[PDB]
Amino acid sequence: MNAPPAFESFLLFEGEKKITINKDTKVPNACLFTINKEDHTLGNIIKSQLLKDPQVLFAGYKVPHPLEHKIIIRVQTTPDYSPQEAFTNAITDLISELSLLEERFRVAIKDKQE
Amino acid sequence: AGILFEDIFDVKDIDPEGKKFDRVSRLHCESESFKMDLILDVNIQIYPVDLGDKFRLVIASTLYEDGTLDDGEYNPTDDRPSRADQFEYVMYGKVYRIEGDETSTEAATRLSAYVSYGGLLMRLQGDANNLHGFEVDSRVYLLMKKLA
Amino acid sequence: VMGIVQDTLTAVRKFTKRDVFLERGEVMNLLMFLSTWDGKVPQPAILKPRPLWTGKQIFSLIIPGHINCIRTHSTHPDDEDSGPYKHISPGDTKVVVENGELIMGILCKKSLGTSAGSLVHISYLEMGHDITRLFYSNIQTVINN
Amino acid sequence: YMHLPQTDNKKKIIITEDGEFKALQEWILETDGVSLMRVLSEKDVDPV
Amino acid sequence: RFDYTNERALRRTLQEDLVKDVLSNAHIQNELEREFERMREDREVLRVIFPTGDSKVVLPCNLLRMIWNAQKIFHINPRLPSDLHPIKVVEGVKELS
Repeated sequence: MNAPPAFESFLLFEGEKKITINKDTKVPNACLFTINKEDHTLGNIIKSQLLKDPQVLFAGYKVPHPLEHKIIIRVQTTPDYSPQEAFTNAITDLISELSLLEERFRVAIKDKQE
Repeated sequence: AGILFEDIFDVKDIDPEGKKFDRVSRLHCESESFKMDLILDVNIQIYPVDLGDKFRLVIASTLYEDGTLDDGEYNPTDDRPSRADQFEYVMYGKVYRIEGDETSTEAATRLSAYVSYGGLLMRLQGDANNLHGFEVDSRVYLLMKKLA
Repeated sequence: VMGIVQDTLTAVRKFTKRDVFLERGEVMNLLMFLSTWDGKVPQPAILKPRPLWTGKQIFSLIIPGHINCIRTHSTHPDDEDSGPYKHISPGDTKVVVENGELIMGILCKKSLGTSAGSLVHISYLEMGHDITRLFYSNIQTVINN
Repeated sequence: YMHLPQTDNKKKIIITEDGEFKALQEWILETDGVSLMRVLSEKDVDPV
Repeated sequence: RFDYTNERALRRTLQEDLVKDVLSNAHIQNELEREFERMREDREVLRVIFPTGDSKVVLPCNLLRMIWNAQKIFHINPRLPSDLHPIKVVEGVKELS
């Protein structure tokens, strides 16, 4: 009766945004990203990539509830480096990593194929 | 210079009561000069240790060696003051009790200080003249390094 | 009558042992699941060679306000109290909570369970009732994760 | 039945000259049935 | 009892302004003796009411925990002497009661 539609797990119906920004007030230079209609597949990547940055203090993510398809990521940087720019830099480094991985996988497959 | 205790120690017993915990061992040590019995708990997998090993212990209120208080926050990017990083294995916690041999009328002759580093404890027996630096409910650091 | 029970309580025990340690990222992940966290990562119990947090320190973050509690673990050897090492407890018994920070000892039914003078009992009697609710929720969430 | 108690509830407890309580074992009698009035009336039976 | 004949332990526990007034001003001494006598007859009443030495009893406020909270909230150092006149405690507890 109440089983949610399967497509709901990733689609965005009209009335919500993919990203919303919230400035945490507890500690200065902190942000609370609220990526929507995603899951651990992205949260783990984002946490791992952010944690590698030398100039970011805190980085983590949580799903508020497994049934609700939402994730919250908190990032705290030094007082000279906005969290939004850290997020963007992490994403760009990620894109470069995945493009390089795809290219090298192509090379490996071509080499294996005679 | 913020150093609350300077002494060289030697370890005789790795764990007299047995291997209670896998990754922790209770070192029993005494000094060479001050004659100060020392009990201490130390991570093993992170930092190997065996019998007959000579090290020098240091306990300071701050690692900055400038007198300025740290206020107890984690800041890996604040390495500018060149904290006491010479020593090889560092741990951090607060003292919680200070027993002694005080009588009703006589001042203490031997002061025993207990400290808790998030579970890993010590016991520092010795003369009161060597332990007056400690004050109950005060944050302190532990410092370690091997000697030839 | 409220009490930590099932996976949380056993996981609390295995999380409060001395042997347990946490890397940086694990500590960030655990702190994320808290709700009353002030937002300041506490100083790690271990600095060099690499930062390791102790589970007792995270639990100390979980405790609200400034609670003062003293309870004995289930497997407390009766000989410890009379003999030396009374306040050292080589078996890590004799749970002591000072200024709302966990100092030593593993937690079990006799400390977080449905028992008189339990840690949750003192939390209710001292801080209030809302803070106790936050305490319960924080314990369950962080220990599960 | 005749048996020395072990639990402190039924054991003789009194104030010593030093003021410290001392766990003193004294014989007690448990009887099936009740004849409480005559039992109290009987000699060498503590009425207290 | 709160003995004060030796006077050196009392010096260690308290401050000089306090110990000078305690070793003199015999009204204070008599007040402490009266408190001890009240405590003695209190102990007698406890022994009468509670046989079997059952010292476990249910009361509203956990006094030991309250004192511990006071200690670790005001950072009181047990080693150093305190500044707390015993008569202050006497009329304090009386007024509270």
